[PDB]
Order: sequence, then structure tokens, then C-alpha cells
Amino acid sequence: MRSYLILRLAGPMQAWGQPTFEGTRPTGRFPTRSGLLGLLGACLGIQRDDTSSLQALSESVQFAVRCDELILDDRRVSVTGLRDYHTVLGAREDYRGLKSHETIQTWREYLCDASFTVALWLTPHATMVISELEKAVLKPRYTPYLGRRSCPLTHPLFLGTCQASDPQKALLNYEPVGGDIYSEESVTGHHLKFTARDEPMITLPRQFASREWYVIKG
Amino acid sequence: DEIDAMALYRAWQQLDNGSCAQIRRVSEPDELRDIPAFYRLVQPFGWENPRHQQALLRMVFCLSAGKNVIRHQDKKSEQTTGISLGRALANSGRINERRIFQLIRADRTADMVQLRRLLTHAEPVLDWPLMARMLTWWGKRERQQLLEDFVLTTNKN
Amino acid sequence: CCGQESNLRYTGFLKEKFTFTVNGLWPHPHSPCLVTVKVEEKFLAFTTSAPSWTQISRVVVDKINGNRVAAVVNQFRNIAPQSPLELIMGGYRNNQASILERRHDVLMFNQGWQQYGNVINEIVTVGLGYKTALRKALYTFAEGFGAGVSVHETAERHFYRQSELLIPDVLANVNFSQADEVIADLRDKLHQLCEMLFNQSVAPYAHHPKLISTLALARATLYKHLRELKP
Amino acid sequence: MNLLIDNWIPVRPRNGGKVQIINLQSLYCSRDQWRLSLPRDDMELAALALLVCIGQIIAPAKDDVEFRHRIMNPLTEDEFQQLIAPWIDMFYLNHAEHPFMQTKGVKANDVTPMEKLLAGVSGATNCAFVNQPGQGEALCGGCTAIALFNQANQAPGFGGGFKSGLRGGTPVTTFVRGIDLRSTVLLNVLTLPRLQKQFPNESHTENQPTWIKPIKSNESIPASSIGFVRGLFWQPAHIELCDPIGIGKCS
Amino acid sequence: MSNFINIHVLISHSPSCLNRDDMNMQKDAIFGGKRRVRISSQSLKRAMRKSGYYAQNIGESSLRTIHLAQLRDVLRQKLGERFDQKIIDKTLALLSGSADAVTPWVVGEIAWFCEQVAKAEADNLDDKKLLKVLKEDIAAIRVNLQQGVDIALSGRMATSGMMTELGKVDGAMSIAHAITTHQVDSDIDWFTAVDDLQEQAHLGTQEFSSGVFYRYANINLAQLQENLGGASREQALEIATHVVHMLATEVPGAKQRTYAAFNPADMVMVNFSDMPLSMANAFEKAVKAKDGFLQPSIQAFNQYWDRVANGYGLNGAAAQFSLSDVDPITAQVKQMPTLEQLKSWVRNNGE
Repeated sequence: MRSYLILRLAGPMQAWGQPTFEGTRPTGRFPTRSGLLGLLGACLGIQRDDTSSLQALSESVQFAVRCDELILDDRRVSVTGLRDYHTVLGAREDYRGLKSHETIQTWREYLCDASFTVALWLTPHATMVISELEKAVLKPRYTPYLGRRSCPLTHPLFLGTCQASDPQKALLNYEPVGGDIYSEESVTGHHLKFTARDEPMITLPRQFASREWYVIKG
Repeated sequence: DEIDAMALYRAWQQLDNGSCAQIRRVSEPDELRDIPAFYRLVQPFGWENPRHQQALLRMVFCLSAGKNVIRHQDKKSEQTTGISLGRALANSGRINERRIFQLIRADRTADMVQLRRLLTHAEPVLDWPLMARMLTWWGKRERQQLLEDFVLTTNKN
Repeated sequence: CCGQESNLRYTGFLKEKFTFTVNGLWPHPHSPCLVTVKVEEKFLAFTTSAPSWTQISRVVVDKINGNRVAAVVNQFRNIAPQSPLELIMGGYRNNQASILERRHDVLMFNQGWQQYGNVINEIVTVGLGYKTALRKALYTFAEGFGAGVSVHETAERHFYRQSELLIPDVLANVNFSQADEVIADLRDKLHQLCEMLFNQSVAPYAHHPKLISTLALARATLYKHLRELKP
Repeated sequence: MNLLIDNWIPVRPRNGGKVQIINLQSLYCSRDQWRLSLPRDDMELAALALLVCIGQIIAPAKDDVEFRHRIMNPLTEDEFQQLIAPWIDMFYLNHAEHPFMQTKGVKANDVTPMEKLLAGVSGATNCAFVNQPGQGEALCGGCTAIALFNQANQAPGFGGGFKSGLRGGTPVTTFVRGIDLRSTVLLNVLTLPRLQKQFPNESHTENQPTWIKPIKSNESIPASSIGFVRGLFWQPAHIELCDPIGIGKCS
Repeated sequence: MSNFINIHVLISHSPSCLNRDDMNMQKDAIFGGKRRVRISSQSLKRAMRKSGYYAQNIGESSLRTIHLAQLRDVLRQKLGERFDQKIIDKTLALLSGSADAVTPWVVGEIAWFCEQVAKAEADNLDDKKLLKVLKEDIAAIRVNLQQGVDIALSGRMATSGMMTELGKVDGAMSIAHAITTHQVDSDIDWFTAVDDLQEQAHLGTQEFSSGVFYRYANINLAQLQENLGGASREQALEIATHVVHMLATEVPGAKQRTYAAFNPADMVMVNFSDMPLSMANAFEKAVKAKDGFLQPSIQAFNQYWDRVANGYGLNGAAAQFSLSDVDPITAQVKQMPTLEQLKSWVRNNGE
């Protein structure tokens, strides 16, 4: 009934934001919508001030994310967290001028042994088509990464492409299956939702608005 | 499937003095393979199965410290296992902590030599099948557990 | 700030230093209040970077040392003694004028929360109990009565992160009426969490015998603390 | 007597000697190595089969990982109690309304001897001549459950109007064998994915035991509509054990 | 002609401490369920950018200067729909006191200045006072216009004076955290401080370890060319060459005066791709030692490549330079006796 594009987000370390105006840079347990939009937006060659392309992309695309657990040599590997004491010396003191601090400090969280499988699709009001997306994921223009520019990918961004009615049902054709799924689209059997602040308000640079995931447990 | 430890123990206890004498002369576990009496000793206990050879070589080697150097004692009905090697070594009052230190840091072969010296010196009282399992695996985990048991015992006792 | 349009907008302001003093404690009805007789009354404020479930007992449970939840919540406790609770909680953690951390949560509790406060306090103190077990043990590893390296805080972080998955779920979905077994289970999973974290933390140093000694001692104090957490 | 809770399982140590009678928890949660011990191999096969069925409804693995894992490591008692909890009220030999593999309220002119559940001791004209008597005098709770199961599975039916089992009459049963009875039982249990690949459980398919939701007389059952619990413990006959006598010896 | 260059490096460090946290404990990471010593993305990148090699081959490049004069035409019809030519030419003349492409951060910052100039025109603000208000920003951008290649490759300095959103310049090169291919046994040094006037003690501790690190980096050629004013692929490949050299030789400076882990890398592989990929999963299952950690690590790398390369679509010229003579890799990956030869190979797009 509906065509789906299937991506795979996996690497050694991963960082997906949470609300902060401070130096601690938190991470949640699975990719943010602002994050995914940023990733796609990055494969596509979309400069930061191109509010039009940003909006186009945002209103076109919708995501459902599945959390894959790692099995190594047949032992299960939970996803763990990491805190990095990250300093900067010569950091700017004001948004204008050349005076700098001697040293400033930030703490940045990363996810370890995290691997995700994402399914995306087009909305009724789309300005784009899926094979633009596919074409980009296969040949990105800007460097792609999992959260921060220091987190490469260990697997190609493109996993596959299929069709079905559910995002769930679409995800069922790509292993490993059994993970929890967080979808923008409701699934009849499941009533649980997960509050977030993923939505980037394009009209207002670097600000985000509340939204809710639909939770389909495995 | 698993190696009978108690059988081997009693076997070693009832061995004729000449054979025991012949086995007591190895200075290194693999030398047991140069000795007829050894193969005769371990034949009933699955020597012919490659899986159990290394294991058996260690067991016998430690036993080869003397005919009654390793005194076996049954565990108490209450507790889940009996006395561990480390604990017994500590209980003897004759073994110095640094000995265990250098033991768990020793290369292959050398560790077994050292261990046998410690056993002759201590004449430990312990749950033999337990020690036998330990020798069956004998890796980092086991060496470490040895030193830990030693330390905590020596601490309380 | 809004991203919205409005006829009038403000671009700056004027401030100047001003001092006074309000002797006594004003019974503000929006915040809980910790009470400690050495008497000292003080409003609750985020002090550490620990998870929110560590503050839950101070937010929903009355205790006459003791504790006094906000007037709002106890009004709701009287008015609707048959209703579940969905409670908004928030605040800052600061170093003078500097924001170190911002916190906002929406805790959930099924019906039994108004009367069965002791169960909630049980859960929380159990969690913190296991936490201090791990911390005490790894501190022992660090210092002695020493490994030379502190590992306990990192391990505390790991612990806390997994606790995030464990404890709130319990508080939000437990039947307080009969809650002994859910609690028992929590205790077990926390127990093995502390074991795992202890080992994971001392693991990289236990190749050296001298460290294995102190490690063994540490492990001793760990299991002492852990066994005392079993009623 | 309750198969999940009480002691019925006749075993002797893999290596050992004197027979003793354990409960399922002792089997599932212990590294003790057991082997069945009865004086008949067909009843040991009946037994083993019963245990396998039981385990197949209480504890299928969720994947091969878990499968291997549980074969290598017994359960904890709590895990077990949690697993058997929802099933206990289905495995009571003597029960008020749902007796194990029996049918409440059976109309029969006379009492059938216990021997008729013991496949082979009688049933042919030369049995009174070649066989020792008294074997069906008085049976354990276990010998009885086990016989009941064997009669509804591998043995031939009593005759006239006594329907045979689901696999037809006298099927051959084949099991994989392990080191102990424990690992054996576990080794013949289908993992959850294989289990639901073989039986997709619908609202359309009845998955209740025969002694809880009875087969209707002269019903025509689509084979497809039978659920793995209902079928593994299928009982095609109307049997009902008489009231037990006192203490004594399983004949 | 692929867009991304991938650089993989295996380098072994003798006992040291190249990177630590707020508690003076070596930096950490869990991978494959086991702990690996880490050297941060930051640390290593800084190692590169502040190096002398970088200074001479990036900070002193020919393309390092952006001449505003040659950018008049392109600027004006990239800004014509927002500003009149008067305001533009005035601005450019203020900044400075033939070309058809222009770096976006240039266009952005120029735009901001323009806006300010118009803003000042409306109030008939004196030019002298105008300059007196934005002296700083002028100095800033005059600096940044002298450091073209640097900004193109690494990005803006942490204090740059960039104002716009197009001024948020990402580095063309992305540098990953470096982790060890194996689980590490960390050591702890116990030291004292002898008081030459009372030698008749109080001990302090420093943690340290040795290890085989996997460094990974990628270079976005297109982005490089774009942020150099449309420079050719050959030039971008030149820059790439320099980055390869550095990732193979430059080492962070921490505690190197007392632990001196001055080691060169033992394996350097460059690999062209449409999608940049790290080979870190070669070591997801942590290397076990067998006559060292180095050989087994290298072997794990090679065999990972063999196993997944084509399937992951790393079809693109690929070459490998390595000191250790372990079992070679797929026939399609060209071997290199010298780093310099690998470099030259990269410089000419991989043949």
C-alpha cells in the first residue's frame, strides 16, 4: 500500500540530543527526529540557511526507528553510555570579537554499541519523492554521521526499500527483528506513547518543540 | 563426559610404590607422557579422549607431589562446596602470599611446577574434586580466584 | 524566543542591587520541604546530578527528622483518594548564576499512592541502598582501609543509567496494595547490576597480583553491603 | 496430585543407584543428572513424552541462543515458579471439575480394571497364560498419569467405540536424547518461533485442554483448529479414575 | 570519480598516556562489550592542526589567500537581490581598503557586513564612526581571509569572529575517536618526589597503558573544493594527501615528555568511496593477542575488508601501505612500499 525506505544507523559511538543550553551535552537511547532530519538533510546538500529546503524535507518525510541489540559470539550486548570530558582552549568569549577564554569545559554523552534500523516514508503534503532520498543516501553530498561529526558509520546508510501498510510490517523484512519501535505513525494494536522534544522549529534556528512517539514494544 | 576426580584420587592412593616412584620423577607435566606407569594410571579415566588429556596431565602432576600430600576431605552437608585450594594453602600456615603472587603470574608449565612445590610444602586439606575442576579449566579467572581465596582466608584466619 | 509575532517586544531592562531579609519560613504551596532537627526547614532543591527517582520520596511522601510535600499535592491527596497521580516536577541545578543542569519530569503513579507512601519510600531507599553499596565497595578498591585509581564515580554513572530503566517503571506500574514481589525482583536485578559493575570496573587492573589483593578485600565489603540489603 | 508441583517423576541418578521420586522443579532447576527408571520401556517413553509436552507449553525458548543457554544452565527456582504459575490448575490428577486427562461424570455399568491401561499385560487371548498377574492391582499417582497419557497417545485404543489418538493408532515416537533427563526434555522442545511457525494461534483455534473444554459428541473438528496445547494433551476417550485407596505399593 | 576519501590507520603505542579526563585517568570507551582505551577526536585533530607539518603544508598554501578584488562580479550578482551595488562596492572597499565562484562563508560574512553598511547609510552615520564601531569584525575577517585552506580543511577556529550562519564552517575532514583494537590491561605507576634536603614518603599515582589504535578519518572532496572557491579536484587531492601523511605520523602531545610514545603507524590504507565508512567493526569482536596485538589487529583488518568491502559498496580505488608482512589483502587493493608512494597514488586520484 505504501512505499518505505529503510536505513541502518550503526557505529562505535552515537549521540542523539536532548534539551540543553548548558555545557553538558546529553544523549537519549535512540535517534531524534531533528537528528534524522539532519542526517537526511546532510546527505542532501542542504546548507543551514536554506530554510526552504529544510522545511520541504521536514514536511515531506516521517520516521519509525527500531532499536537493534547486539549479539556477539552468541552473547547479548546491552547498549551502554559514555561521558566525555571535552575541553576547548581558545574558545570565543563573545559572539562578536576575538577575545577568548583560556579554557572552557563541556561534558558530552555518547551511546556505545548502539545499532538502529530506521524506516522512512512520504506524507500526503510531500514536496519530495522517495528516490531523491534513496539517491542521496547512496551518494551523499555532505559527510553523514551518527549525531556528532566524530561518529562514523560502520555500515552503509542504505539498507533497503520495500512496501506495506505498517511501518512495523515494513521493518519486519529486515533483521534483526524483535526490537522496540518508535513510530510517528500509530499502529492499531498499541496505545503507548513517548514524549520528546525532537521537532526542529525551522522558523526559529536551533530551537525545538515537543512531540510524541508511538511505542510498539517487541 | 566429565572426568572422575575421586576415582583418580583413590587410584593414586592405592598405587604400588614403584609406579608412584616412577611418576614422582617428572619435573614437568608433559614428561608424564614419557612414563608407562602414567598411561596405566590414567587409562581408565578417559586418557584416550583427547579432550581430557591436558586436564589429566595437571591432575596427576599435582598428585605427583606425594602419595598423601593432598589430603582430601568431604565438604560439610550444609555448604555448597568444600575447601578451596587457596583457602587450604592459607590454612596450612606454611605458604607465603608472595608465592601465590608469583604463581598466578607464571608462564605455562612453570605455574604447575610452582604449584606442585606449594603442595608438597603445605600438605593441604581440601575438596579434591573441586581442585580438579579448577585444574580442568585453569585460566585467568581461576588463578585470580585462587589468590582471592588465599587473601580473604589469611585475612580472617 | 517564541518564534511568534507580537505588537510590542522588549529589548533590555534595568536592574540594581537590593537587599533585605525574610526571617522565618514562608509556607509556599508549590514546593516540598525537608525538615531536620539538629530545627531546620528548607525547600527542596536539586543538589546533585542523580536521576529524578531519587527525589521522588521527598516529593510524594509525608513524614513527621521528616518531610512535607507541597500543599497542592496533599490537597489532591485528600480530595481525590481514588485517583492516580500524574505529577509535574522541575527545577534547576546551579553554580551561582550559572546553570549546570535543567530538570523537568512528569512522574506517574497508579491509585495507591496517597496512602501507601511507605512503599514508595521503600523502593527509593532500596535503589539508593544498592547505589551506595557499589560506591562504598569501589571506594574501598580505590583507597583501602589502594589501587591508585578512582573508578567509583564512572561506575555510579553506569548504575544510574540502568536504574533509569528499572525503578521509575516500577513506581509507575506497581500495585501498591500487594507490592512485595515486584520490589523483591527489583532488589535482585539491582544486586546483579552491582556485581556486574564492580567486576567491569576493577577488570582492567586485576592482571597485577598486588591489585588482586585489594580487589578481593573490596569485593568482600561489597558482598557484605549487598547481603545486608536482603530483609 | 499435581504434575507441576508434587513429586511424581521416577528417576535414578545417571550414574547412581537407588531410585527416588522427584518433582518437576527438582528436575528443571538442578544440575543433578537424572535418568528415568521404571520397569518398562514403553512407560519410560510415555513418561518422557509427558515431560516434553509439559515443557513445550510452559517454557519454549525465544531463540536458539536461549535454547542452548538453558540446556547448559538450569533455571532458578523463581524463574520456574513464574513459568509454571499459569498452568497449575490444569494438571490436577484428582480435581473437582477438571481432572487431568479425564472426563467428569462418566456413565459406566461396571468398573474397568487398572490393567487395561497397561498396554500388553492383557488384551490378547494368550495373556493370562504368559503374563504374571496382579500388575494392575494398585498404581502410583505417577504410574497412573503416565499410563493415562500412554493410552491416549501411543497405545491402541480399547476397541469398539474408543477413538484413538490424534496421530492415528500406534504411532512411532522419536525423541532426541541428551546427557540427563533434563537436557533431554529440553532438547525436544520447539523454540517459540518454530512453535508458532508450526501452529499460528488464532481466536479461531481452541487452545484449551480436552478436560477443560470438552470435545462435543460427534463434532466434526477441523484439524487446523486445534491448538498446540489442546493437541499435545489430546484425550480421545471418556475416562474417569475411581476414588483412590490408601497407602501401599505401586504394583 | 568518487566524492569521499577514507583513511584507516593502525598505530601501536608503547607504554603511555596520550589522553586523559578530569580525574587524570586515561580516556575510555566500550565497544563490543569490552573496554578499549580511547584517544579523543578532539585530541587527535588538534594534534594535526597545531603541528608544524600542517603549518607548512596547509597554513602556508598558495590557495590560502582570498582576494576580494577578484570576487567583485560574482559577489555582486549573488547579492544583487538583497543590496544595491553601491552598498556592496562600498563594503568591499571598506574590507580591502576575475573569478566566478565564491566560498559560502565569504558570501555570508560579506552579506552581514553589507547589511551593517546599509543600516549605517540609513542613519547617515559617518564612515569614520562606522569603522570605529566594527574595527574588531574587520580585523577578524581580514584574518580569516588569509587562512583559506586551513578553514576549508579543519573549519573555523574556536575564536574566529564569524557572525553569520554560513559562517559556521564545518571541516572538510571528519576525525573519529580512536579506540584500541583489543581489550586493555591498564597499568598504574607509583611515583614519589625526593626532597634533596630531607631524603629521610608520599606516593602519587599515574595510570598508563600501551595499545594498538585504529584511527579513522574521511575527507569530503566536494566540500573542500567548494569551500576553496571552486578549486579543482587535483588540488583537493593534494590537501587530502597531506591529511593522510598527518594521520599516519602525528601523535598527541600529552605526557609525551615523560612517556615518549613517539610511534609511527604500522598500517595506512586509503580507500575511495561514495559513502564514507569506518572499519571499526573489524574489532567489534576484540582482538586477542598472538605474538603481539599488532599483527592480529592488521590481520583482522584485512579480513574484515575481504569479508564486507564489496557488499558494503566500497567499490573504489584502494591502496594499502604497511610495514608488517602479514597475509595480504584482496588482489584489487594495491600494495605500497612507501608512504610517499601511497600519497602520490592519492594525489593522482588512485591509479
